[PDB]
Amino acid sequence: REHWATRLGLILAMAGNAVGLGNFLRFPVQAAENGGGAFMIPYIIAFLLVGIPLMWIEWAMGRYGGAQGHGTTPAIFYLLWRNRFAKILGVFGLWIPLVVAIYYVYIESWTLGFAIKFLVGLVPEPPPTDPDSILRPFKEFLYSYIGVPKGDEPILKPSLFAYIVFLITMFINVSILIRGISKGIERFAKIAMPTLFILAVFLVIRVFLLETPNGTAADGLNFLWTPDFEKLKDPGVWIAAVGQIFFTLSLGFGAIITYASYVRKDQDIVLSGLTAATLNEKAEVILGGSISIPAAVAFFGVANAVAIAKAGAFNLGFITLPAIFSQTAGGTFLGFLWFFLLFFAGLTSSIAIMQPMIAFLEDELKLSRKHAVLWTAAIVFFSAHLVMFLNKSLDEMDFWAGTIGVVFFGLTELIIFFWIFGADKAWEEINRGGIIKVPRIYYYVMRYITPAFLAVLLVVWAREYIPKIMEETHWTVWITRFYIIGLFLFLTFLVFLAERRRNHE
Ligand SMILES: CCCCCCCCO[C@@H]1O[C@H](CO)[C@@H](O)[C@H](O)[C@H]1O
Ligand code: NA
Ligand code: NA
Repeated sequence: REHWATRLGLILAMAGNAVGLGNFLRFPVQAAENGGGAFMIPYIIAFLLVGIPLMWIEWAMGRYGGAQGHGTTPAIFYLLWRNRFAKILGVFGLWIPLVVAIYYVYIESWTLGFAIKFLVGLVPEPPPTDPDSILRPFKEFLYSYIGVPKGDEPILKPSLFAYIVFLITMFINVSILIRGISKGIERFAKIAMPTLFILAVFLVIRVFLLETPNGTAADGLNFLWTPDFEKLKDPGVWIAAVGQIFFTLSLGFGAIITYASYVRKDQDIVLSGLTAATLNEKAEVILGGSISIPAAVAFFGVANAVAIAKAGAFNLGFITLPAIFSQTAGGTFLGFLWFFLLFFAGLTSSIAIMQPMIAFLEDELKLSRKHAVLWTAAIVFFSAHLVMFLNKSLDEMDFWAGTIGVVFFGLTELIIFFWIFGADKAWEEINRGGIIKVPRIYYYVMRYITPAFLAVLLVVWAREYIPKIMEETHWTVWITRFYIIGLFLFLTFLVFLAERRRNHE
């Protein structure tokens, strides 16, 4: 089995797994939609009661499985709980990252396309003033790129450039993954994460210099970091905070587990896992939190910035920020640096969420790495045409896999590892080889607080929010639901074939 070559490479690869589009695009929108500082108290508590403990649990499960030649949850769940229902539940550890990859890599390809166009200066020129006259050319730029519907049909028509850039993006992902763990993912992380950190710090510094008649970047930081204890009673904020914690740390994707399956059986995971988790949170709240929101607040004020965040999920990062930059000398190049930052953040995450399918084809069906990578890329590239051409298919996949799925799977993996496998056996496995020990209080958190916290979350979610999404959406949501359900059945069939191959061997 491949292993990570160095401790630093392991940490930077895991940090690149975590640090992605969720830090720089998702977190600012989630925080702004939910009152800024009102969002941060639940967010911090969720990190301490969910993020950290599940990170350690996923590192432990992966290292445990890797020592027996298994890096994905169908086999690992079965090692922890010899029961054919364990293999079936483990399919979600292939399905969730595959479904997320199907729309994550496409969004990633937008950042590359925008980076290219901004580098070469093929960008809108606002009029030499009214905010709408500045924002509209950049809204039109995005809408022409992804092909937003101009009539009533729920149909997208991406530009030829966007389609080609998606092929290029897929090719870049493949060229890293096909070289493997140490010579591919690890080597790239050592280059990408330093670059990513420098670009982000430079953009924060540039954004901190923004000042208009409507405010300063400081006004944005006060909005994000000022507690509002009245919102501690709103379940929606807690739901939003925990969902972001899952998404930003790659928890419930089966991806941390697969990466940790390449950690040597004796090697520490307590300190390594905490460091990767801590690096992501720094990149999230310090870097991601200090670029988009302060820039938007400085130019428009809190109320307009909040409304911009609510209007869309891509408004802030693809329309508003480049528009703001356009009003400053060298703003087109700053836009390039922003989208180049997003691309590297995205790329280091998309190789991580495609590796589980690769590891399954290698570990369980005994495919060569070459064939495993090429077939995985083929499945993602083909399936992505649904997200490219059907309006709101992206949203449907992000909900079932990237929102509900991750939380459900995090509770599932905790119950399997800490209740069924055994809390004391799980606790020993986490701490074995640790440079540090997990604090004893966290044994009680993992066994009792974390599962109850999530169970309550999922119940209030399913009762007071989800029904709207099962009765109000447009009929085309069933196209995406049908397809991703078919993907689950396809992956279940592959697990079945892996069973019969081991039976026959
Ligand atoms: C979910 C499945 C999505 C497949 C969408 C592929 C649609 C390709 O679209 C085709 O592109 C042509 C290029 O000449 C255009 O004339 C038309 O839009 C269509 O014929
Ligand atoms: Na993240
Ligand atoms: Na990343």
